[PDB]
Parts: sequence; structure tokens; C-alpha cells
Amino acid sequence: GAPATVTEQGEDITSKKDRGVLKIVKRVGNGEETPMIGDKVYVHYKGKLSNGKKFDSSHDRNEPFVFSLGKGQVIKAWDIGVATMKKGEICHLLCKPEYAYGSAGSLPKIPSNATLFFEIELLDFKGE
Ligand SMILES: COc1ccc(OCCN2CC[C@H]3CCC[C@@H](C2=O)N3S(=O)(=O)c2ccc3ncsc3c2)cc1OC
Repeated sequence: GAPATVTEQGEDITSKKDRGVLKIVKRVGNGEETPMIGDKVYVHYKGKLSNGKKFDSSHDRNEPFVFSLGKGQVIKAWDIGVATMKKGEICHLLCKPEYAYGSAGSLPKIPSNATLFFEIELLDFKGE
């Protein structure tokens, strides 16, 4: 399925080239501009654990998830991955725990040492 495919066929987008964050572009977005540090970014997403369980979805809430890029308001994989996206792009990200919740995990659903799968759509980005 999609998690296996990004694991086996994804591109390493980390600066360290340690394969901690792998990406596949599923829908090409608009133009050539990606957001910059500090921009307010609006995304839709769904996350799955490696046991197949969905652990989160903005779609199911009927509102986007909004954060300021590059400020550690989200897991490292998201700051790195969303920074590579164009407006309107949909991607898959496969996130090793060192770029996610590490040994701590995150209650109630994310265990220790969890590799996470996300589908992310970049809806919009704007400077404040
Ligand atoms: C500074 O480094 C951190 C920053 C934030 C952080 O957690 C809070 C931010 N955060 C929660 C929002 C959501 C979408 C952005 C992605 C992700 C998220 O980052 N979740 S998640 O999908 O991995 C997630 C994580 C836990 C969770 N529990 C119930 S639903 C749910 C969803 C954790 C951090 O280190 C572990």
C-alpha cells in the first residue's frame, strides 16, 4: 500500500541524508514557490501508524491545520517536508521516529519509537 511504497520508493529530503524523512509527490502543485520560514501554512492531512491505524485527520474535523513553518510547532518531519511543497501539492511523507515523536511517543495514540505515514495537502501559505 501507500506506506510501503513511500518506504521503498520515496526520496530522502533530509539535510543529513539519513533517510529519516522520505517523500513522494502525489499531486503536483502550482508554480515553483515553496513557503518560507515563519509563514502561516494551511494544510489538510491524515496520519497512519505502522500498524495500519489512522491516528489523526484534519479532513474529519472539517478545518485545516494551521501552523507557522520552521518554528518547531510541529514534528521535525513536517517542518522539513512542508517546506518542500508547492501550493496545491499533495505528498506522502514517511517519518522515522527521530523526525517525529522519538522514544517518548505521544498519548493517546502514538507509541514509542513509531514510524509515521502522512498524506499532506498544502492548501495555502502566507507571510504575516
Ligand atoms: C518541537 O517538536 C515538536 C513539536 C510539536 C509536537 O507535537 C505537537 C504538534 N503536532 C500535533 C498536530 C498534528 C499535525 C502536525 C504534526 C503533528 C504535530 O507536530 N501532529 S500529529 O498528526 O503527528 C498528531 C500527534 C498526536 C496526536 N494525538 C491525538 S491526534 C494527534 C496527532 C511534537 C514535537 O516533538 C515531538
